[PDB]
Amino acid sequence: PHWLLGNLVSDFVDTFRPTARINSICGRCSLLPVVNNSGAICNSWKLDPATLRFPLKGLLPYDKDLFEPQTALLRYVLEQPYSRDMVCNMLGLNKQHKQRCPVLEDQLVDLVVYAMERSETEEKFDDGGTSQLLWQHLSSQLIFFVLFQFASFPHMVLSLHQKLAGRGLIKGRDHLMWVLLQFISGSIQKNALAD
Amino acid sequence: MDLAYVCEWEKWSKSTHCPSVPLACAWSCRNLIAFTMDLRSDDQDLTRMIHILDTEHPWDLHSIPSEHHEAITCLEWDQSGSRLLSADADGQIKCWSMADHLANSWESSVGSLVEGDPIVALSWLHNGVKLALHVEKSGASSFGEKFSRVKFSPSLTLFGGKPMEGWIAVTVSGLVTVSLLKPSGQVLTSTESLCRLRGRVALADIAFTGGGNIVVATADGSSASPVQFYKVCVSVVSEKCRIDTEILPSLFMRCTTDLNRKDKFPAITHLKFLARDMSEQVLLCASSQTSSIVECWSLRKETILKWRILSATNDLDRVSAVALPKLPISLTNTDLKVASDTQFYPGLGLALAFHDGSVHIVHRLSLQTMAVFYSSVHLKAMQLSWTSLALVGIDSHGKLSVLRLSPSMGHPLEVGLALR
Amino acid sequence: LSALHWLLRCTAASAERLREGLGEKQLAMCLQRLEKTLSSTKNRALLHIAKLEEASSWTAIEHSLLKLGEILANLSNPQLRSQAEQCGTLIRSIPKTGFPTVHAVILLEGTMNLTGETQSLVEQLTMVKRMQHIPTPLFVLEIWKACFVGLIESPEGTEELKWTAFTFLKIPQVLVKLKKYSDFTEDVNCAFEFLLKLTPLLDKADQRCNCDCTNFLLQECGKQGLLSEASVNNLMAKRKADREHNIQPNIQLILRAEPTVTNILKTMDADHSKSPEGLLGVLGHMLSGKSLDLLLAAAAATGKLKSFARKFINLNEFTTYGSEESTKPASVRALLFDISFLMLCHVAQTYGSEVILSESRTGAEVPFFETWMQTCMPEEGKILNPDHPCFRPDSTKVESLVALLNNSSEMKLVQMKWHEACLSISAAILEILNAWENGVLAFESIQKITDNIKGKVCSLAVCAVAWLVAHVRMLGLDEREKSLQMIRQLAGPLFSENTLQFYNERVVIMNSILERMCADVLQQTATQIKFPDTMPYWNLLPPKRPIKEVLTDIFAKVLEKGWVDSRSIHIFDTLLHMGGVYWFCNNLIKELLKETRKEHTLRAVELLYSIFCLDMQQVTLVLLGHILPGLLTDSSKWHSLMDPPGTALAKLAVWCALSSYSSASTRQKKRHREDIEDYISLFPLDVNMRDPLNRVLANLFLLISSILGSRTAGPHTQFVQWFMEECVDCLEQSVLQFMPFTTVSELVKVSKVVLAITDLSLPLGRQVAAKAIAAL
Amino acid sequence: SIPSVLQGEVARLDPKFLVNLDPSHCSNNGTVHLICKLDDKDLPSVPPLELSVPADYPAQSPLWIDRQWQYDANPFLQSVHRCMTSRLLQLPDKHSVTALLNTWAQSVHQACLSAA
Repeated sequence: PHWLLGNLVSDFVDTFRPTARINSICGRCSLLPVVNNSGAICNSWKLDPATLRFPLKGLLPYDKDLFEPQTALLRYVLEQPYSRDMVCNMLGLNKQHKQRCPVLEDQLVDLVVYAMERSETEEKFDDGGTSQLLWQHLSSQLIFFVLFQFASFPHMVLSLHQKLAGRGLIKGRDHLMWVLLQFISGSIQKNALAD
Repeated sequence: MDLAYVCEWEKWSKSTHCPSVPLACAWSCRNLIAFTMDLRSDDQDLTRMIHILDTEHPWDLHSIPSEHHEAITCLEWDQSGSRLLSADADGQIKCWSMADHLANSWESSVGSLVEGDPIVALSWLHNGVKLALHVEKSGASSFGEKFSRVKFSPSLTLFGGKPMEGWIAVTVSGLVTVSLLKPSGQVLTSTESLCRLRGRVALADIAFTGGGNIVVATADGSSASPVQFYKVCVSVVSEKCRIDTEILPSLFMRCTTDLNRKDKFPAITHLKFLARDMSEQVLLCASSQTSSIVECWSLRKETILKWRILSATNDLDRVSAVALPKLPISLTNTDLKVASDTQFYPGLGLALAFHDGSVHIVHRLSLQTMAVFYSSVHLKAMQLSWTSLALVGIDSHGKLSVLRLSPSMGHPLEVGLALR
Repeated sequence: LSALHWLLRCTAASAERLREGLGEKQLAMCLQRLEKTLSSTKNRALLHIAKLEEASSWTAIEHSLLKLGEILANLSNPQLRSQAEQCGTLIRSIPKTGFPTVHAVILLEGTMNLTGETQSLVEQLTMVKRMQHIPTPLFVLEIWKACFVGLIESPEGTEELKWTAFTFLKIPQVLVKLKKYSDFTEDVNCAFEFLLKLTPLLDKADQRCNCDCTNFLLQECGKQGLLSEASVNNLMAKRKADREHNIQPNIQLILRAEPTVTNILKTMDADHSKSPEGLLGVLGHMLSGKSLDLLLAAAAATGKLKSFARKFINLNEFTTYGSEESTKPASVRALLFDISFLMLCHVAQTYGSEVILSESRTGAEVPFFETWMQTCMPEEGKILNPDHPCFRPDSTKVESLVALLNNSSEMKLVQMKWHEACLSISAAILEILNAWENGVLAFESIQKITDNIKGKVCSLAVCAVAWLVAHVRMLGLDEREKSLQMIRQLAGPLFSENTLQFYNERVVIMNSILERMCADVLQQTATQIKFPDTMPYWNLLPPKRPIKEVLTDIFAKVLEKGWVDSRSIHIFDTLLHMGGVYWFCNNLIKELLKETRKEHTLRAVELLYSIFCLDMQQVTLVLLGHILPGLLTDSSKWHSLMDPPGTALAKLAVWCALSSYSSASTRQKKRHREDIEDYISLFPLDVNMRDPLNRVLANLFLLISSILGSRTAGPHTQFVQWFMEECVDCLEQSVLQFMPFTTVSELVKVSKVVLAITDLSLPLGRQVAAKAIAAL
Repeated sequence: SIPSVLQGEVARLDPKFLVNLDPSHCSNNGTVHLICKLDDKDLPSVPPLELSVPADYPAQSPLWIDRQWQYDANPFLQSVHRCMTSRLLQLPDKHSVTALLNTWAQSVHQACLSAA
């Protein structure tokens, strides 16, 4: 607040702490759905497409985690197979209109670097070992989200370049190149080469 | 030459009991002066305010209350006119940008910090655009012949032809720091010593070269010690900045080998490259308590590279401020001839204020005085304009004055030449 | 005074009624008015100025006080008896720890200028003793403790020699001049018993000196006359009793080597009656291990380094030219040139260059070594111009010299005029370098020329390496590679089988000189020449860390120890040279002002005075001119003028002002000679008054009067009150000569002692005192 | 030294008032400071009153240095002080010195009448 009001306003908002405490589903950050492709989305899991925050009723002083971007929920849903329509129903994507949704793009990049880390752990003790399954699902999911311009290719690639830094992530770079080959081979003729 | 206006503070002068501080001044490409002054009334933050003065405005002076805990050393506009870098003693480079595209609301979200070390030189990185003006083609009826781009390379190109924007600052220790602004809001910083022998850098300056190398000159003020030179190369290695320095040929200074009375002028007081992107010529200014000498040096090769002197003044008063021109003239021999014949003198002048009232506009190459303006108290900061027809200057009082310099320096021209 | 007497009589009568009674609140109220009157500073000052006019009523006051104290002390109260004790102490008030500053001043003078005169040190120590009022036993104890601690912490090598010479030869002369310039034997004997309690310090010292260094101290202070002989003998008995629970040590060598310094002066005035072979024998005994260093440490600690340098310089001038000779005599004269030159370079590199200078040469006949050292030898703050006119003497002689070096062995040493040769080597190796850069000379001929230089006479290698260091310092990075090889051959291991005499010792001294010449250039590029610690305090800063972190870490460690090390003194010197005075003083005062404890603030101030004694004068100009007006004028800043740091800061400012008024390192001398500033323009001001310190003091007192006179009293007003109070208390009598006379009126408008001390108490002086103290 | 407007005021005052300069306080500088008095058989003896006249005295109002502690310790001086602060609030702006002195004398008179 302003330095002249000060305590007079701040303590006032603190007395609205119990009301906000009434109107909070406890453990809402750690509750996760079971992804069904059926549609008819329950509106509990909808996030804000601008900032990945839960949409909150009122202007109360809610608990400090409810003002954070819910990346855990979105990463859990993107890691599941056939969670294509559910991510659109969460982030309000519509497919009649292309938008370049940025937080979706950053979450997809971080999903790629997480797959690269988990491929660089060993990937050789267990041949299947959930790694190549993850890379196949990443291929399919990322093809859809870059193809309809909900995310964009070159910003994704150069942000991916900025992440692959200081971890020396090199054991499964062939998989990452394969996924990029899926995008390029899918859409080289539609866009200019400078992309 | 002439005085257009003199803008003074009202009743807010008479700084008492606290001594003066050096001032900064910066004229942008758009006509906005950013400058600091020693107001010193009921607070020392009145010496930490950055005044923005639109030069057509009668008296509307905006006053950014910068949160600089020590005194502001350097101010520096962008290559455009849209951002302003300000750095003080004890680190803390702040990058002010406009708020809601108003020239009256500035706010800095981005900055660097090398704590405790005073920033002594500060510069934006070069974006690779450089053009040259051919005065002998003034009638040539096509703008491609008059102004032509000169194939300059930007330091740190990133994935395309596009330069990164960022700054490089040089501290009073040997430290140099580069901060690179991403197209996103991210900023990468790196500091590294200039050479392994860490030593005092009391004066410093930054030029750029073709090839994307920064060339930073250091001096420790003693005027009998060498003015050392370093080549800095910036790179981005795996998402982080990386600085590679290399020693260049240093120079000593004449008036120390004079051997008649060499002990005079014991302080180098100004070190300036002749223009940023003109890294081969250097203007130095040795000074005693009363007198001074400016000198121009050049790197020219034959030891392959070796600093040789061009010219020097005879003896002056103590130089209080120095302003170098910004108009990028083409500087070769035919253009010197035609700019002497048709008396075009906008890009060939430096201004030298003195500790009496006088101001001398002096030649670039052989420092012979072209004009003299007697103030009728000294200019503590001067800055020429981007077309170099007017010079702004802050005095040893609250007074801020704008002088117009005629393009032929007072020699009368027929009307067709002045028109041209 | 009469009302105080009536109040004392009221307490006496009411206490008598209390004794007869045993609610008697009359005693409580009487004592309350006593403490309420006497608690004010106005009233106690008024009683003190009332003292003078009415003598012998004070006697009745104190006798009534004594009877009051008896009758109250018999019938004590849980609260009133403490009150009566407090009021008794107040009426009497009307008419420790260690001392880190003496410690750090002694350790500073030991570390930086051993060769300084004792009078400056005695003046500084008497100053410190008068600022903070130090008893004499604790003072001399801090001197001895500082000396021994600095000896223990010294690195092995020549610094241990300098510290042994500093304790055993410089400090007794300091105590002698203190005995002159002030019952000293009883105090120094007390301090010696104080010291002899500290057995672990003395045993650590004894392990380093490998003898009973306290025995040598007590015999030395007996010789100087600080101590009586009975005191010396019972102190040595105590020390032996506490101690019970083939090479000579360095202390015996130094104490016997100082008379050899005097007698070597008096015998080599005359060139051993012009016998140069005797000179060669004596100087060859000198270059035998550590003997030169012992003589120099004794001569430096005892003030005779200047005469020693004059003697070797005059010997050098005598052996410059060539007398008419055959082969053998000239081969003695060139060796005399080498020994005198190499020992003079070693002196100038160790004890500074200013002992080599003549300081007045009537006539033009300055010697060869003085000009060579002036224009051609690298020092710490001196970088040399390789194309100065000093390095380009001729073109005639230099071709004769390159033909001389390419002839074979000199064979022509019978007449060389060695000053001309040594001045010409720079041009000679310049032409050699140009020949090698073109390619016209092979590497193998370069080896021949370097052998002809370094073989017969070693000083030629030093002159060549000096020019090579200047020339490599000017060059770029890629252009250096050839010239460094020249140093690798000039500073290489020995050329053999044609050496004159004493070759290995000249090689050892020359390797030390070339280390200290090349070190900076070989730091710029990572190059190891690997000559054989001899540079113990060199390159101390970390390579990349910003320099405020260095400053705050060293000041934190100096506070948590409580004294300043030798290494800490060297880093503080390099930071003062590097970041400048303003940055240094401002950051140390910031680190003061974020302390919150009384104990740590007082210790920090007592250390910071000694740290600022690197350049006291410039630090006072920055402190009283830039830091204090910026703290007093800024409205946001003066919350930092908190009481526990604020009283300490006011103390440090007044100690700095007094010590700068009453009135030191070579970097600081060079930098203040560099500095240009107009203090008339900096302080416009609305004795000389063109001396800048008078200008800063006048400006500061104008600021103080303006702060005291204004409204809005806050912490800054408490600061200027404290500043004026310690100006009063610290003075003997003058810094206060610059005070404006309106401050006399205003200071008792804001309250007291600044009038009752300043008046000097004449009968008319009471009238002005009582006028000012009563009237707010 | 003293601005001549104040000499003009003091030279024209009634002989009730006895205005003199304070021995204490800065003198011969911007603002000036006065300790007045009051002599009148009708009025009672009262605390002396302290005035702080600014430099550039006309076009601004002088200030009455308040001393609450001596206007305690009596009911009568309390009434003097209350009535004086009341008439001070009633005063127009940029008043003179004589307006302050006359409100002081009228305040003393009202505090005599209200008491009896």
